Amino acid sequence: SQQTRVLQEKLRKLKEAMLCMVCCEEEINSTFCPCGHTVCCESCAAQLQSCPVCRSRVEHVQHVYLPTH
Amino acid sequence: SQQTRVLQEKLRKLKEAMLCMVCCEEEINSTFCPCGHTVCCESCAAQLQSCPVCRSRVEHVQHVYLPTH
Ligand SMILES: [Zn+2]
Ligand SMILES: [Zn+2]
Ligand SMILES: [Zn+2]
Ligand SMILES: [Zn+2]
Repeated sequence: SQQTRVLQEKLRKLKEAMLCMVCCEEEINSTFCPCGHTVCCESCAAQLQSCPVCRSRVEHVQHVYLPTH
Repeated sequence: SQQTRVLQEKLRKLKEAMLCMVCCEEEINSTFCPCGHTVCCESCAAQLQSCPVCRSRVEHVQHVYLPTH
C-alpha cells in the first residue's frame, strides 16, 4: 500500500543516520575521544586526527558496541 | 498489507535498540571504557562499576554524540 512506501522511507532514513559520514558505506562503530562525536566507521576514524564535526583533536578512537549494530 | 506490518516491526525494534537497557526510557548516550559497550543513558551508566553486558571493570564512562539522537 502507500503506507508500505512511507514505512520503507522511514526505515531507509534511520539506516542512513547509522552510516559513516565520510565513506557513506559502512556502519558507525567508532567514537572520537574526548569530544564524543560518534559519526564514523573504524576505517575513516583511523585516518582523521581532528573531529570532522567539531574540529577538536582526536586523542584516540574508542570502538563502540551498539545494540543497533 | 502484511509487508506494512513487517516494516512496522523492523522500525519498532530499531527504535527500542536505541533505549537504555536499564531504565528502558532514555536514549543510550554513554560508553563503558575500555570494553566499548554502549548500552546505557548517562544516569544509569554513572554508578555501574562493572559492564552490564560483559562484566568488565568500568575504568571511564565516555559520553557519545550520535547522529540518531
Ligand atoms: Zn567510513
Ligand atoms: Zn567532535
Ligand atoms: Zn537509563
Ligand atoms: Zn562491556
